[PDB]
Parts: sequence; structure tokens; C-alpha cells
Amino acid sequence: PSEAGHRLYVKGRHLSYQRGRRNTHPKTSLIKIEGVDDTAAANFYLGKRVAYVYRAQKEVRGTKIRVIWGKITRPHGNSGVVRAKFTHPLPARSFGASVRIMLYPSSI
Amino acid sequence: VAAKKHVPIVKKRTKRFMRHQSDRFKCLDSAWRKPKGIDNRVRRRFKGNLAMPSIGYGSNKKTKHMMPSGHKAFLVHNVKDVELLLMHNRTYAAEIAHNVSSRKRIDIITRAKQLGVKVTNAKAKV
Amino acid sequence: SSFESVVVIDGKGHLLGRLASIVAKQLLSGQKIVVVRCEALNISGEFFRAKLKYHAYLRKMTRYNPTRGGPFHFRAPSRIFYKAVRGMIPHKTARGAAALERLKVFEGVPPPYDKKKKMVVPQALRVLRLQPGRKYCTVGRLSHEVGWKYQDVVARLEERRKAKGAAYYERKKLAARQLSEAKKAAAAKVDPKVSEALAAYGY
Amino acid sequence: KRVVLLKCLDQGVLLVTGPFKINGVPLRRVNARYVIATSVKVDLTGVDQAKIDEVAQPKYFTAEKAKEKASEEKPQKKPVSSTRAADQKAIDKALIANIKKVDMLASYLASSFSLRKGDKPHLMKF
Amino acid sequence: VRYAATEIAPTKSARARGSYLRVSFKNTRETAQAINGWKLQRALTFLQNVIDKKEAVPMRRYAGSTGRTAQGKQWGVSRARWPVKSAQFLIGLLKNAEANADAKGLDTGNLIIKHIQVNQAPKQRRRTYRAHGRINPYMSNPCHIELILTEAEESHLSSRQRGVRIRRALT
RNA sequence: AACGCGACGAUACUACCCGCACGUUGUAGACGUAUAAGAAUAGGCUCCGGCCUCGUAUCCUAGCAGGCGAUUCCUCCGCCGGCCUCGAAGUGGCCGUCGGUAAUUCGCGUAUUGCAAUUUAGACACGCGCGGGAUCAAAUCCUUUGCAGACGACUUAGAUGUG
RNA sequence: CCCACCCAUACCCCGCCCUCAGGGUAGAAACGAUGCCCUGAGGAGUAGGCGGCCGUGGAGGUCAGUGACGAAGCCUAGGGC
RNA sequence: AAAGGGAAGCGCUUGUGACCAGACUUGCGCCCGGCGGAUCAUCCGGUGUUCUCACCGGUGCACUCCGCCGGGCUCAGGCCAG
Repeated sequence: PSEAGHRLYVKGRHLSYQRGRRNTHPKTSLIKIEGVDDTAAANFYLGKRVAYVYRAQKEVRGTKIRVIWGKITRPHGNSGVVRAKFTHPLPARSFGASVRIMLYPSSI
Repeated sequence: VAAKKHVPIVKKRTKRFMRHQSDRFKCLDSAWRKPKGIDNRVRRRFKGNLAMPSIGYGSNKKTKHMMPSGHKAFLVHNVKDVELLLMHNRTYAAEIAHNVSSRKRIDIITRAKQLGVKVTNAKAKV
Repeated sequence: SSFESVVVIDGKGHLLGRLASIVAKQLLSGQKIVVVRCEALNISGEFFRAKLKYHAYLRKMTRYNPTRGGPFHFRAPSRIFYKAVRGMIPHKTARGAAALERLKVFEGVPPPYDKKKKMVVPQALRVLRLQPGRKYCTVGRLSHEVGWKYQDVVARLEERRKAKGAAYYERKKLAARQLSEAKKAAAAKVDPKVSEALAAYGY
Repeated sequence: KRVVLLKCLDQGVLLVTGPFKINGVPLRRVNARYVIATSVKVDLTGVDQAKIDEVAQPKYFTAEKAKEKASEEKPQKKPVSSTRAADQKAIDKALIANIKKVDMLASYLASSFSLRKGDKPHLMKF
Repeated sequence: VRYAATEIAPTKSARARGSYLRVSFKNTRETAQAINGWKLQRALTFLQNVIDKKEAVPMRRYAGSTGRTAQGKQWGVSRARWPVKSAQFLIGLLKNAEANADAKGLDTGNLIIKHIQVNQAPKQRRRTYRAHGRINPYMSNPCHIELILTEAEESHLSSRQRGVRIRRALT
């Protein structure tokens, strides 16, 4: 049989919200995408959809898994950190949580 | 019937303005009171404190006093009062008064179903 | 930038503050970090300066009751590294505690980390950071002088682990050689079209 | 999955096929924003553009959708119509005929794409 | 009269009540919390042991600056006492409830104390004399006791989700 | 350390162990969540030919989330049993059996989830179940002791006896 | 010295609210004209000054007002403005 | 039912669990077929009015009107979205 994987997304880590030294704006999140280190590398992923996946307690419509969706808006800084805007702001417990950056909508 | 076409109803703020220390004293009601002390932090508008009501929170004039269904409430006590909404079944919804008896409620609900006007709490006393 | 399940770092030849800052950033980002051999960790400057710093740290204690609230002086090199890491982390927050539970520090290389691949951090290496002629000290030596009792036990455990690693080294050398003549013997039976296409593509 | 584009429809829609005997993907529609275009181009000398136009014609895939859903509601496999089957055969016969000329292209189009460690899509060439 | 536990029907349950009883509210509350959820005969035996200085009621809430004993280890605490007056009052109420249960015809040996509630009765207003011509209240704090014994005893799926369920059902 | 750890003895049950049968069971958060020399840096590695900025590397990676049947190959993986071996917080090596296995080629199926909607897929611990294998124990209240003690707590003794 | 980056209620655009300002609306198919329509600028605030609304008890008029088929009152992790 | 490692309470923002208010259940307009009736338009007499407009009775007699029942077609209809 096949011994291959099935990953068609790219991994990321959710760092924090858009913030100053004290004030924090959860309307925009900061992500590392795996393997990007430069603003030019992060310029590819602008406009790509992004999904954060978590588990709940109750069973609704055949699933215990909920997804919050968003898109990558603009680069941040110089180290390839990207800004993401979602339909709902991310939980603050998700600092250090893995997120799935899609390959679509593609311009290739 | 269905409400008339309107702009999207937007609410600038949905959380109620609480009185300062109304959560700490049971002698203080949750109704809004302006702090008038010269050194009160809410009055001096320090960050992290309670906001005050202002005229910047006022909702749109086109969506003013409108329910999310797109209707404006009209308090009704009798059949002659619900007949006043013969022209506004697309913008006005009848709200039955709390002290109206059950038979009069049934008569008003029947007349309102005839007129095609929405009753907000027509499931009352059934 | 590569995400791993857990990253094992040999503590030998590393600088305390720079390594601590790097691993603290990794822990707060969400990367699980294990640091081994904290006895071979390095601090720049002359050794009597570090002795001044640790004895000044020893001076502090709660006056009315030393059993509560006071600065508790952990003499182990791994615990000194843990204090340096913790000072760079908001440890009194729930996020800080949930990051600190992702860190483990040890003296020597306890099993089964002895049979796992160890990373090194170039941004904290002494040979890549310090100028020649500048003095340096050993965290293990400082710990031994300030009261850490287990220098010789770690020494003999590391000696036996190095003997076993040497045995694994001649096994690995034998495997590497016989793989080399395996590839050389198989090279005669490779299809020439496969050879040319692989050479053109880059293997 | 790895498909071959037949022609570009309107409003971001592409009309593709597997072919069906290689990987199992029939005549289908996708969107241009949800695909990655590779450098491999299957040659189309021998495919019938009349049937390509008929399958690209609208209401082809949705004319019997309601009827099929009402028929479907032990599980049973949904019947594929003879028009779809004959059209798929007429498109893909020349498709495998052209594909088998290029070496291991059938294995490529049968294989599904997956990402391994170190695969950076901003550096990968498609 | 209405009890606090209105959910329990009186068809297969027994009840007992006592009002304006000159017994300490705190001690009675602790004894009720000690005997709550118990078999009736075990509760009667335990209350007799509380009188006979053999089993102790643990002092849980109203326990400030109270004594410690070896008999609290049966409860996992260190502070426990013997409120014999509350014990006597509760045996009186429990025997009244047992008598009511026998009058109803229920099985006495299968009854457990499902409900028991002690509330603060109106207080007895005595006075005491202090220094400097002062008078302070010397009030008693009575309690209302009530108790009840009972017999011991995939929709709105998406089209794609429907499809994956059909396919894994087929295969 | 009363929220540090180790070893040992006895463990009644709804307790313990084994198999599979799944969780409106929980997890600072799986998606190939792959990769062991030591040492030096004004020096090292080796097959002893030579090599060293470079991990930009190596392994693995194709098939209904990966089927069925041949052609073909003796390659890889896994569960058990034996012999060794592994104490820094203990696990790996060989042999034997069994099972799976495109390295080459071909045949039948894939549709209809309707133009994207997490790809519900892993690990640990926990719980309810059966079908089996193994075992019939302690502690506290009580009496007593004074090597102890405000009370708790501590040292003792209570089952046939040197009580 | 050079390069890039982070962010305030600070500045630009847009929406909304209020205040102020500037305009139009009758041989009226004609308006809570005390109304409606268009455009622009500004929005902190103690002592202080001014305006508009909300609520409480009672009186005249009116709603051929509500009500034992339940008024007032009270409770309400239940709602709307 | 829930939280608690030397305070709680509070603002913004998610998440978790529990509980709920809206909206929708189809309407509008044609083309057919089948029903049930003549409240069609003209003319006449009377009545009241805005003095040219309506009502009433004679008035239709089925290619005209008014309702109902089956279809078909067009349009507009709630939320989240590409």
C-alpha cells in the first residue's frame, strides 16, 4: 500500500496579537509559516486562506471539531512573520498553537 | 408579512453601561450614573475603566428604534388599536400590552392575522 | 525555521545568556526544548567575576524567615541555566508556566537522550561569538565550588557513555564502509539511462 | 489529484478530467483559484472538440441533480448516466493514447500530490 | 405546608417536620450534614452513638476554634464534636418519619434520608447584664428542621458529509 | 519539599492482568510531528585514495486515506519465542516462525461529495463492556499503654499466648 | 553613519451619531414646514452658565383606555428598544 | 453548576459549557386545462355629487368578468460563503 502522507497545507505557529508594549489588539494575529524567513518569501502567502482547528465537547452536525477561518493580509517585520485576519479573533489560549495555511487561492 | 427593504441594522455597542462600584455594592443599581467626583478615574477617563455613554454611540437614524426583524414596536391594547397598523404591516409590529385579558388577546391576534401585521408575543396566554 | 517535536541541545560550548534567550523564545513560541550536559556550559569573562556574581546572589535571603519567600539558591548547573531561562520568561503567568513545562535540563546526557540527535545553536557558541584572548569560565566548575556535590559522578557516567558511544562509532564506521563498497559494487549493475538521468537531475 | 485541463470556462471555472481510467476523476468542473498549474502539458491532437463543447455547455452536470438526489433519498452506488459514461470514454480514449507515449505519465497522473518535510511552496517549482 | 424538596412526591416517600425547636442551629446543621444521604437505621444507630460518645459529627463549616479528636478520622477531618441535643431532636424527627412511613405502608428497611434541611427559626430574645450598666443580647438561635425519606433506587449534515458517510458505508 | 524521588511486602471488591469494542472522555495543541560518536577551532575527518563554508544533507516518500487480480522480486517492515544485553530516570542486537510488501509491467473499479468548506484519521491517560486468567487483604473508631502528650498526634498491646 | 521594521485616541479615506454653519421646498399632485433634502467643519473638560428629555405623588380634559377569563406590587442565568 | 499555589471585583477580545430572541415555512405576475357563478362593457330611468364623476334597478349569457383547483414559466424571498 501507500506509505506516503496526505498533507496539502503548510504548518504555522500562532505567536500573538497585534500589540504594542502594553496595548494589545486581538483583531489581527501574528503567525510564523514553516520555512519562511524573509518578507519576499512571505509575499507568496498573502491572500491565502488560513484555518485554525480545535476540538470541543459537544457533538453538533456530526463533528466535535470546529474551525475558525481567515486570510493572510500583509507581511510583518523582516523575519517573515505574517499578519492574519479571521472571522473571529483567535483565543488567547492558542499562543503556541499550530495553524494550517492553505495553498489556495493560488496565483500559480 | 415580511418587513420592507432597509439598510443593514448596525449597533455600535451591545454591552450595557454599568454604574461604577455597582458590582461591589448591592445598594447601587446597575442603571447608569455619571461619576461626578473630581478625582474619579471613570470621570477622568483613565484606560481600563468604564466607558461613559456619549452621543458618539448613537445608532443610525435609518435603523433607529428597529428590531432585527426590521419592525418598529407599536404598543396595542385593543382591536381598535391594532387596526391602526393597517398601513404599516411592512414596518410596524404590534406588541400586546401586559395587562390585556386572554379573550381580547385572541381577538387582537385574529384581527392582526387578518390585517397581516406582525404580533411580537402572540404566543402569550395560549 | 523548522518545526520539530522536540529539540535536544548539547550544552557544551554554549553561552548561558544567549542560549537561554534563544530557548526561551522557542518555548514561548511553542517549541519543546531539552538541554543536556549543562555542566559543560560556558559563561564569558574571568571565573572570579562569576564567583562574585554567585556570592552576591548568595547574600540575598529573607531576613525574618529564610524558609519562605527568600531567594532559594539552586547550586546545580542545570538549575542555574533554568533560573537564567526563567528570568527571561513571564513565569508568574499561566502562559509562562505552560511554556516552562515544555523545558527539561539535565547534567550529563541521561538516557534515552544519549541515543538521540543533539543540535547546536550557532548564535550562542563561544567559538562563534567570543573574541580570542578573552577569558571564559565553566558553569560546572562554579557549581562545584559553590556546593554542587555531583561533579565526579557525572564525570564517570560521561566516561562510560563516551566508551559506549565509541563502540557505536566503530559500528557506524563499519556500516559506512560496507555501504560505500555496496554502492560501488552496485554501480556496475545500474542502468546507464538511469545513471545519466539521475546525474542530470542532481543525484 | 492530478488532472488535465480541457478548456477554461467562464468566471474562474475550469473543465478538467482525470482521465477516469488513470486516477478515477471523471469529467468535472473546478475553479482556477483552487488549482496549481504545472509545467506538464498533455498534447491534445486526437480529442473531439465537439464533445468538449458539449461537456463545456452549461446545465450538463446539474440538469438531473434534483432527480438523482430525490431518487437517492442499505446504501447503493449512484448510477452514472450513459451520456456521462460515453462522453468520458470519448474524451479519455485519445487522452491515454497521448499519455502513454510520454514515459511514466500514467503513473504521475495516477499518483496523488503530498507534501514532505522540507517542501517549501514558495521555493518549489510547479 | 410546603417542603423545600417539592420534586419528591409523597406517594412513596415519608416526611417529618419540626418548627421553633430550642436547639442550636449550627450543631443541628452539622448533624444533618453528617447524616445526609444515609440509610435510616444506620442514621438512628449513628445518632445513638453520638449520644453515647462513640461516634462524632465532624465540624465542617461552624468550626472556628473548636476541639480536635481521634474520631474525626472516620470523616477525614480533625475537628469533630458530639451535639447530643441535636442528636436527640433528630432521633425524635426520624422516629416520627418512620412512624409516618409505617402508616403509609412503605418498607422501613429500604428507606434512605433523601432530604434533610435545617433553617434559622426566629430567635429567642433574652438579655444579659454587663459592666458599666450595659445590657447586651443573650439570644437563642432556634432552627426549623424538615426531612424526607425515600425508597432506595446526526442531523443537518452537509452534502459532502453525507457523501463521505455513503462512501465509507459502501466500502 | 506536607503538589521531590527510589526499593520492598500484602492487596477482599465494582479491585488486578490479558484480548478486542468503542467513547457528545480529557489533554499549552500529530499530520513523515524520521536522523545517537567523542573532540579541536592558530585545527580536524578518513575506506588511508584523500577530504572540510554550506544539514541547500541522509533515510523514507507512487496504489479506494491507498482496492482486487496477475507478471515479477527476495527487498523492506511488523508481531511473537529463544539467547544475550540494557540500571543516569534501565532496551536494544542476533537467530527462528508467521504476516504484509509495484523493485518491473499490465487488466477491472473510482463518477453523483455535483465549482472550496478540518483531510473528523496519531499518541498518552481515563471510563463503560464482554470472554478468559490470577488473589481472598488491610486501615480507622473502641479498650489498653506512658518511652509521648493542651486536644490531635507518638510509642505500645488486644485473634490461645513467653497473652 | 547607513538600511529596514513595531506602534498613540496623532494625520489621510470611508461609514455612523450629535452640535454648529451654509443652502432649497405653494396660482401647493400638499407638510408631525414644529417636517423633509444637500454640503462642510468640529467633537476633552473642574468652578461656572445654558438647553432638551426620563422618572415620582396628585388635578382638568381625552384615549366609548387596561382589568377577577387577573389591576397594582414582587421574583426572573428569559428577551426587545 | 463552577473557580481557588499570599485577595477578589472591573474593560476589550476570543474560546469553552449552558440557555435563548429573531428570520423561514412561500408570495407576486403570466400561459394553459378543469370547475362554480354571473359584481362584465354599452344603452335606459332614478339618486347623490367634486357638475362630470360614482351608486342603485333593468344589465352579461359565455372569445366577457369574478373566485377556486391542478400544472408549467418568470421574478423576489433567511444565514454563512467562494
